[PDB]
Amino acid sequence: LTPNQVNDELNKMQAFIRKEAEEKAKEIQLKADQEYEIEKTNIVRNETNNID
Amino acid sequence: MATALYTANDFILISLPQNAQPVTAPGSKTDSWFNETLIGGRAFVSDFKIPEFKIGSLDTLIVESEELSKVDNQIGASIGKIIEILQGLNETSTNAYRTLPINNMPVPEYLENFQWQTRKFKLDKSIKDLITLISNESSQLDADVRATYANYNSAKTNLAAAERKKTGDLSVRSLHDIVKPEDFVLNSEHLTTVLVAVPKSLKSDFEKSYETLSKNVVPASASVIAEDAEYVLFNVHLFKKNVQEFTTAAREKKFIPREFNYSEELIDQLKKEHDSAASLEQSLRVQLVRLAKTAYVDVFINWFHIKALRVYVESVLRYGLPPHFNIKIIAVPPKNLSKCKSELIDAFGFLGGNAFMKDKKGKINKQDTSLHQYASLVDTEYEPFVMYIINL
Amino acid sequence: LEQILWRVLRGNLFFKTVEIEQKNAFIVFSHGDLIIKR
Repeated sequence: LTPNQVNDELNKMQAFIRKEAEEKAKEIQLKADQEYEIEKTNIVRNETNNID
Repeated sequence: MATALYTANDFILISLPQNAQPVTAPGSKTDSWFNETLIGGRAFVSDFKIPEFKIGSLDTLIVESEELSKVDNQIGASIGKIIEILQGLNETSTNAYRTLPINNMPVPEYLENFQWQTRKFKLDKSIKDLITLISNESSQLDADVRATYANYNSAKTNLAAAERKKTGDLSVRSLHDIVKPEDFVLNSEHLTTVLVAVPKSLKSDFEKSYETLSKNVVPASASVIAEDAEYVLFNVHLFKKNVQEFTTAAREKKFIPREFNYSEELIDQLKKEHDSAASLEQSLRVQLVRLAKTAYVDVFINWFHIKALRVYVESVLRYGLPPHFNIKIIAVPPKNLSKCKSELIDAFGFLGGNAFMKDKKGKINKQDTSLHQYASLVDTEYEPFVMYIINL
Repeated sequence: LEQILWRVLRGNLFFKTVEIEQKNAFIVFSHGDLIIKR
């Protein structure tokens, strides 16, 4: 029934709302280059094997 | 409070941000407010901060907080079970193993120097696998001491079963420790051995009626070869066919007949069973003492690391922004946690909110429901900041 | 009591608001987009 608890709750909810999106974007940006590098290596390996 | 706390000091784990201040001292640090503004001026503050772990989202932090609270309660019950198992052996009194140095260092010095140091843990992995591995290691350590105590109870039950065959009332006991080659002859089918248990008052009636008790008896056998606390043991030699008439006259005489046969394997197995049960219980107690001590130490270290990780996860989940906070452990004296809990809760109660703060002191636990634990999955007490009650 | 149960079972990760209606009470909560299941 106090405004300071709602202001502190919104002030924590904003930082948690930003930290969740940053925590997801760091994971997706961490995995995407490794997956693209793995597929880019495998396709070149299969193409070199077919060429030989 | 605690089931294993007799004369041990109490500690309160509190967590707050690095930019917070109390309500009874504006413009002062929390360390100076805890040291100087403490109740009675004897409040001891120690470092309890640890390194931050990788967090993916709040959904994994809520499940890690609930699993950290359930693993903290299971580790707290497993520490009290190993403490009660070690106290039941008579190896630790009510003023030892609760107020002495554990891990080769004191509780305040080891708790102040606890900076997330482990020998099987890492700082780059998930905290859920470390908390589940610590809870599984503490549960296996308590289960090993419980299995050793159950094996010691089975060895004590085997020794108590061998104690009834070793001596006592002549109803199930057989003579296997006072047998000789001059009182029981079983080398031929003509003569045999029959035991007759008679009372102290009926000794003259059994000695006088021993010749008329059955036909084909051996005289001069009325002697006290064994003695009990409710009857006397006598030896009588006769044929196998006269055992029915001697047992019928012994049952009609109000005597107690004993069925015994001359055999060395029965006395050898009867003595070897009591010797193997006594050696098995004697080895099981010595193994259960060291297993209970090592399981108590590993359950204490795993309970401390699980309590620090649960306090950091509860402070990070309850606090939100910023990600870093000031987490420390305050050492309080015995019978003084109510004033420090009411002063710390009243001073730090305005940080969370004015509608969720209430006056409370100490830690009151119950058998129907453990209160004052700060559970995030079950119904319990809640405060504006992170507050944990630990009773040693 | 719902705000006390939500604060005791979820911490300070929600909003406590009340609106008068015609009786009924208008409530509104705020949280993350990935915590809709919890």
